[PDB]
Amino acid sequence: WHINRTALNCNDSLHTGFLAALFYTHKFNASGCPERMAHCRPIDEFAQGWGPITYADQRPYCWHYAPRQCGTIPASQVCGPVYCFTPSPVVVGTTDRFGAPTYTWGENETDVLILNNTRPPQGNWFGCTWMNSTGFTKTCGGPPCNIGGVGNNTLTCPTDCFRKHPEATYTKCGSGPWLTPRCLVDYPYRLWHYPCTVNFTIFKVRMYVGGVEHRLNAACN
Amino acid sequence: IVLTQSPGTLSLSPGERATLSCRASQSVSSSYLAWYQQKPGQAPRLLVYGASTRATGIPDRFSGSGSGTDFTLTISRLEPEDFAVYYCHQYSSSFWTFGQGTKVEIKRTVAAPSVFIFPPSDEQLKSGTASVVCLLNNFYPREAKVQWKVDNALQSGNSQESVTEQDSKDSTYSLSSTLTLSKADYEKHKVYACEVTHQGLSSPVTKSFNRGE
Amino acid sequence: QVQLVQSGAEIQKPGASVKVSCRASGYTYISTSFHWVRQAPGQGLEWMGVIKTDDGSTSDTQKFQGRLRMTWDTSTSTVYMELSSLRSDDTAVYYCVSPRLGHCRRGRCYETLDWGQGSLVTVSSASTKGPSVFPLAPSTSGGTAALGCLVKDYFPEPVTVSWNSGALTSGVHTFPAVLQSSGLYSLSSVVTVPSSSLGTQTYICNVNHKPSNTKVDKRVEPKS
Ligand SMILES: *[C@@H]1O[C@H](CO)[C@@H](O[C@@H]2O[C@H](CO)[C@@H](O[C@@H]3O[C@H](CO[C@H]4O[C@H](CO)[C@@H](O)[C@H](O)[C@@H]4O)[C@@H](O)[C@H](O[C@H]4O[C@H](CO)[C@@H](O)[C@H](O)[C@@H]4O)[C@@H]3O)[C@H](O)[C@H]2NC(C)=O)[C@H](O)[C@H]1NC(C)=O
Ligand SMILES: *[C@@H]1O[C@H](CO)[C@@H](O[C@@H]2O[C@H](CO)[C@@H](O)[C@H](O)[C@H]2NC(C)=O)[C@H](O)[C@H]1NC(C)=O
Ligand SMILES: *[C@@H]1O[C@H](CO)[C@@H](O[C@@H]2O[C@H](CO)[C@@H](O)[C@H](O)[C@H]2NC(C)=O)[C@H](O)[C@H]1NC(C)=O
Ligand SMILES: *[C@@H]1O[C@H](CO)[C@@H](O[C@@H]2O[C@H](CO)[C@@H](O)[C@H](O)[C@H]2NC(C)=O)[C@H](O)[C@H]1NC(C)=O
Ligand SMILES: *[C@@H]1O[C@H](CO)[C@@H](O)[C@H](O)[C@H]1NC(C)=O
Ligand SMILES: *[C@@H]1O[C@H](CO)[C@@H](O)[C@H](O)[C@H]1NC(C)=O
Repeated sequence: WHINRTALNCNDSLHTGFLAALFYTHKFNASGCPERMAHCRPIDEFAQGWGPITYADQRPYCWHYAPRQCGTIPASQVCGPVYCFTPSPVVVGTTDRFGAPTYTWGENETDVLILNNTRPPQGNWFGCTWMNSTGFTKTCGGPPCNIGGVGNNTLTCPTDCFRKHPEATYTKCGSGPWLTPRCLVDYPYRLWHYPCTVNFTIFKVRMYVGGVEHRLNAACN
Repeated sequence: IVLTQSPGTLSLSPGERATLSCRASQSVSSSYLAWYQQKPGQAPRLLVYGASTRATGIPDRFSGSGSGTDFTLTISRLEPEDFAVYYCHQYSSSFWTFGQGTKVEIKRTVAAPSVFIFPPSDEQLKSGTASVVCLLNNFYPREAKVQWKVDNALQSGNSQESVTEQDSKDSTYSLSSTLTLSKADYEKHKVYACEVTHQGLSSPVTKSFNRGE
Repeated sequence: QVQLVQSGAEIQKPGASVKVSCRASGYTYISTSFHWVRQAPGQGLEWMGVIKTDDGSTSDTQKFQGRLRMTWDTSTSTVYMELSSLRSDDTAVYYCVSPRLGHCRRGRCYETLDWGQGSLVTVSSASTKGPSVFPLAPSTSGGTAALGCLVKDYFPEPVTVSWNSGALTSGVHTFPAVLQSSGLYSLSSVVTVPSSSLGTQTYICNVNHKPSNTKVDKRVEPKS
């Protein structure tokens, strides 16, 4: 069945316990979250941009993480389901290198996750998020936007940054599940991939992309 | 679920391959069979879990296999640090049970003990107690029999003994035996003798002294 | 990085109670099960019981019914094992053990086990007492002699023995202590030396018993 298309190459070699949340979830230790979250800056600390927008390092829990465009990733490096965001959340499963779905839990060395993304409406999704084998959240998408501006607090925008550039909307710059610097798409594995969002509030929202209406739940802070 | 390990003692040389067995009374899923290493005075160290999955940090020369009622732990090339006690452990049923241990010791040539006897000190005699000590120094293999004789009467229930761990330089053992008497009983007799039986001695060796000489 | 941190060594009289603790640390997701297994001196490993932190549900073996009590303190992520009406054969190292998923393969995940470092509980009626140290006087000419020290009637373990303030280590054998029917321990330490050194080389055994603050530097000489 289609659960067999989940790459399940998981190895808790760092002794964190992270595989528990794939089952008996609700045990997260949020003590280190304030230190991790202090590395994320509110949008107001970035420089205003202007001029024509063109297309362009870690901590994927910050909204302003600037990802690389999605490609094809070996299934041996993935643990659990891959979610991509249209912005509505969709699951991408294992295939062979030619795109035929495969049903061996990603254990075959030819198995891959073809995440190659082109922004909707002409494409498939804005970005993707998954967990790698040792429990680190990985994300890809966009590519994010260079909005101009001067100084060392210049913003590569991977979400809706309207306040810093009028044209840097999510349709233009979205690169993953961050709808705005304060909101990310809610989905069954959000708490596993983004555990420090545990206390975010859940809002019913609507987004329009090329005139297609998306009704989704957003988790906001 | 009883876990029976075999053999009790494996006498090998460094570089040799070790194979340790675990046999269960009923069947356990591979899923829940673990092997541990334990060194004297330290806590058990997990080597393999789920029967065949090496724990992270454990060297490649350790591997587990088997299913059902029969499980095996293999060390492909023994290293000096690998001579220890090994335990299997089933955790499939919440009521955990463990094997009784396999000791992996170093193999070397037979070596006969040097035997020494020590009379009680005059300092101790004043206190009203006499301890007579028999020492067996640097022998192999570990099996040795120490018998006390007092005026040729074989003693029992009045001695205690302890044995060192295998020596890290020569792989021998040493053993100490104390015969404990009140001062009054000690002075009722003349000849105190320690008689030692060991595979490296063609016949038992006796060390003795006469009290007061 | 998971570390199960247990409380330190404890000495209790028979009939009393002991409470051993085990603090979870370094978890990103805290395990839900903690087991207690014990190992008596020179024996194998024996499972005692399990607590589920979600339920507070506890399952034990009937060998410890009435005496074993397991609890969980959710605010400090600390599990406690309380063993009442202690008997001398409850002397053992007590281990907390917590399963945790180690890996997944082909749709199924497999538990490994995190072990605490152990807590020694010693059950005895004895009172602290420093040892008496007695010489084991050398009894050849071009042979080897043995000489040593009898460290007798102390409580609790351990004592440390060195020779000539640590300058003499080769050929020294300090044997495991034995517990005597009095409740007190006794140990010997011996060294082999060239016979031709007797009466020329000074031999001193340095015995230290920190729980009673007893230090003894015993000179060991050939008997007259
Ligand atoms: C979960 O993830 C952990 C962490 O990666 C895995 O543990 C590793 O397993 C691999 C494969 O067994 C180990 O790799 C082996 O290492 C040996 C030496 O490693 C030490 O020494 C080198 C320097 O020589 C250091 O760089 C290194 O840090 C180590 O300290 C090599 O001798 C091995 O080569 C042999 O085996 C390979 C594989 O078959 C062959 O290609 C070779 O021909 C040769 O025979 C090998 O590379 C690695 O050391 C392990 N690390 C740890 C920390 O345990 C777990 O296996 C994995 N578990 C699961 C369930 O997936
Ligand atoms: C999807 O993206 C991958 C990159 O991850 C593309 O594969 C690369 O294509 C380039 C250019 O032709 C090659 O030089 C690389 O060697 C390729 N790498 C890999 C991983 O195959 C791929 O063409 C894109 N499309 C599909 C359907 O996979
Ligand atoms: C899972 O992701 C982590 C974080 O990216 C990887 O750990 C890094 O690996 C790189 C190698 O490209 C090292 O240079 C870094 O020092 C590592 N960083 C950390 C934080 O450990 C890890 O390799 C990935 N695991 C797997 C199996 O793909
Ligand atoms: C919850 O997480 C915190 C932060 O990661 C853990 O605290 C660290 O624990 C390690 C290992 O004991 C120490 O070396 C660090 O110094 C600790 N840092 C802090 C912030 O105290 C804590 O142990 C975790 N709690 C549980 C129950 O596992
Ligand atoms: C969420 O709220 C709870 C309330 O007790 C708090 O303890 C926890 O640390 C919070 N988590 C985060 C990551 O803010
Ligand atoms: C692994 O993938 C290759 C390429 O599709 C395939 O031909 C082979 O049968 C697969 N093997 C397994 C064990 O699935």
